[PDB]
Amino acid sequence: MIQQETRLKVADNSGAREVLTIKVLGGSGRKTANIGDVIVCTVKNATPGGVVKKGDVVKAVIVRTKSGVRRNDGSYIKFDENACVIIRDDKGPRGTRIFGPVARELREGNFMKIVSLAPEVL
Amino acid sequence: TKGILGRKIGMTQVFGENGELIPVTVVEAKENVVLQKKTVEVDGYNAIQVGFEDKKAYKKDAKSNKYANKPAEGHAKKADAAPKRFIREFRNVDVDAYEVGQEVSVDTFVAGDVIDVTGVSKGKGFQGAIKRHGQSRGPMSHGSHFHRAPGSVGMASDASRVFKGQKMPGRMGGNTVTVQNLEVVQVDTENKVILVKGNVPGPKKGLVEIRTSIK
Amino acid sequence: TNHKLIEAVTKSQLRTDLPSFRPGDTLRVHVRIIEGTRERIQVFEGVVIKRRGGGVSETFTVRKISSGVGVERTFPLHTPKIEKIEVKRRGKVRRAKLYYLRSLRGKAARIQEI
Amino acid sequence: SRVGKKIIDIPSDVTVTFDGNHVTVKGPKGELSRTLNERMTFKQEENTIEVVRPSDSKEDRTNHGTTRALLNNMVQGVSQGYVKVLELVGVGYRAQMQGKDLILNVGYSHPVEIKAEENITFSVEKNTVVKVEGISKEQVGALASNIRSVRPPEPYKGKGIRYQGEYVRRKEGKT
RNA sequence: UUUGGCACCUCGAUGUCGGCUCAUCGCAUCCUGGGGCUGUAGUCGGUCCCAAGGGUUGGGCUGUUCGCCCAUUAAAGCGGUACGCGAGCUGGGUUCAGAACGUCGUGAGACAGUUCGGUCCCUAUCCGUCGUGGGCGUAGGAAAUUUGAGAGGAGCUGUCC
RNA sequence: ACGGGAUAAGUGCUGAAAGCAUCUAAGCAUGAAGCCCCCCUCAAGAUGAGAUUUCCCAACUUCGGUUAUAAGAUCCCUCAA
Repeated sequence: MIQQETRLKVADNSGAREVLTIKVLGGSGRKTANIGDVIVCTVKNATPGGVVKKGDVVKAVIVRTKSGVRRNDGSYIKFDENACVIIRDDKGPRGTRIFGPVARELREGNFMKIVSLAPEVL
Repeated sequence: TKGILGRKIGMTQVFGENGELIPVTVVEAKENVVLQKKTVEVDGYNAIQVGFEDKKAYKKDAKSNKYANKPAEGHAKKADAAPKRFIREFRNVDVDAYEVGQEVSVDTFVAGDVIDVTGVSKGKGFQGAIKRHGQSRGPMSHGSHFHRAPGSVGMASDASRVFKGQKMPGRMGGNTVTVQNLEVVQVDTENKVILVKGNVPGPKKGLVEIRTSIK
Repeated sequence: TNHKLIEAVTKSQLRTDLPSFRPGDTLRVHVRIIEGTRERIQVFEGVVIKRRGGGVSETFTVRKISSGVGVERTFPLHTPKIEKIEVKRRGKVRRAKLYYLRSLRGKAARIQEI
Repeated sequence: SRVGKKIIDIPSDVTVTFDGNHVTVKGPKGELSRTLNERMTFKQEENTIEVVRPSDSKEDRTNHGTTRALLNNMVQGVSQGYVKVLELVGVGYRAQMQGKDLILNVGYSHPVEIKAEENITFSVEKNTVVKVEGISKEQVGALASNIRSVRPPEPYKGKGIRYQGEYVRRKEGKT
């Protein structure tokens, strides 16, 4: 279950360290979201140095929720935390040394870029 | 066109093509026989009458209803048949196609078709209104006394009354549903069930009346 | 039947070649990732959490740390989309399910042999 | 509301017979029936006629002119041909002829197609001299006056369905 | 649908602004929809008309009415109904008795100039609405299936190809 | 979801007044999450009480009235979709 007013981690090297959410865009009245989606958020802890610094508005994309998913396979993928990653109105991220695992359900997301940028993908 | 009756037994899942998981429902239609053949000028509307399941026959001290009665048999014997237990009609379908005394088979349909199921809700009892209707409740703290019940009931003293069409509480019950545009999956003919994509109204061993959809 | 009627059907779609075990084990799983290009296989390796009642419903789950990152996979036990499976190893467990290991990492997440 | 200089309505070799309230265009080219009116009693002595004007009421004298000009349209079109000449242009989006039909690569989702008409001669001389030969003004004058509106000449470029006596204008092309 | 004026009903009581939950009607329409039209090539901006069928966020900051802001959204409407609804909820607020400050008052005390705090009763008789049965009748009697007079419900969107 | 219509807004089209002409005072079409049909549910207490099929039929006997009676019901009882 993901909602706004929720603390999300990053897994890139842009200059952020932790964020939380303002919104879950989409449609009028849209509440919640999971992996494969675009959000806005703001940084309550920034990495010293880096581009993106604390107290700043940002967009981002979902990865590897603990509300993992189930596919047309009839089968399931879960994690033990969540994380986000920050973008540049282009499906192009700022930090470019992505850590940790990521899903496969974002090729459709057209972050194939990011997937090639990624470690192991699932 | 191509209606049929049965009862529902269970839900399952299937790896269809593409390794694709599909939840499904099993439907034991059986001994589905014609028991009359209505008409447009005889009985006012060109249509048919159908029975599903045979049962025990005429007997004595019929303290229950596994058996039949005199006119039950007297209707069952117009055509050559047995004591049914569930009987309905169909106006959608062609009838001159059909022939009284038939036992229309599960193989009439094929996997990969469109269907508008009809059955009944289960029914639950006497229910508050956030259950019976999609009403979101009121507080449970900050010193409240308005937890599940509703609030307003209508307008002010102007219109000193309470309109009909309210969504007050009441009896949550089995009742008619016409599901639409569903999928046929595999047409057994040995045990003679069908499998259908997803769920349907009603509890187990209930009843279903299916037919070809259109749109 | 009135009662065996389901399995009477669905043993058809069922699969048979698969081995037997009990969770608490160390496993490898060759799986037919069908991307837009090909039907490329890969192997997952993991540790079996659980699996529940029979039929198509027989269905199971494993755990694996990616990058210090606990990840889980949870699969139908009779899908076609497995290539193959290996019991890489086993372990002396006492549950039937293994949720007290969804938290722990490392020698914390230590496992016995057979 | 000024129409009454011509109220003659003389027939031709085409015969204006009756079918009750109906009235039939017959003769060399005819067999098209249509009701003139109820009070407007029409009559042909040998080969001349004119709509009787009984009482010249508001309705009656308007119906005089209806029946007069409409039978004139009949003896014009079913006898000779209600023939109306026009041209065509469609530019960039591939508006292409198909003989008795057309296609546009409007290039939507799907390029979209066009067709011809029935009982009216769409006589194409060179694919931009199209004669529309029919029988009357109310319907086929409506055809001739609606084919211009089917795809009319849009001003700031000038592509669309034009008469022989039509033109293209422009617009203050300011987004 | 403003501020008012008149003092008819109600002071042997018609007892509370807000907000909550529910609604429900309009249109002088915010979105969608259509058309036309411009200092509109379409968009644009804008315009006129048709349009009410439906729909019309979530937070922060003021009891405050209120507005201002942060993000969205197709929009984030205007109104009416005892300023819609308290014998359905809270009462934040105001009004109660305490207390404090500032001002005025010889003073008792007042102001409002503020502030802290400060008790919201009811076994539903009738109508009415949600459902549930009983009774009786339908020129013969019983079982089952039925036509439907009509009544109600339903219709929002945006996106990729 | 529509699909139709009739329609609007409207939009293209001949006539006599008011001696030309022209997008409802007759056309044509049109077209709106408007209407109507489109679909779904309830519906013969619909005091009019519909319709079909089946079954019954008092021996007595104005077949009234009777014991009865049959088609049939329920009383009672074991249960729950």
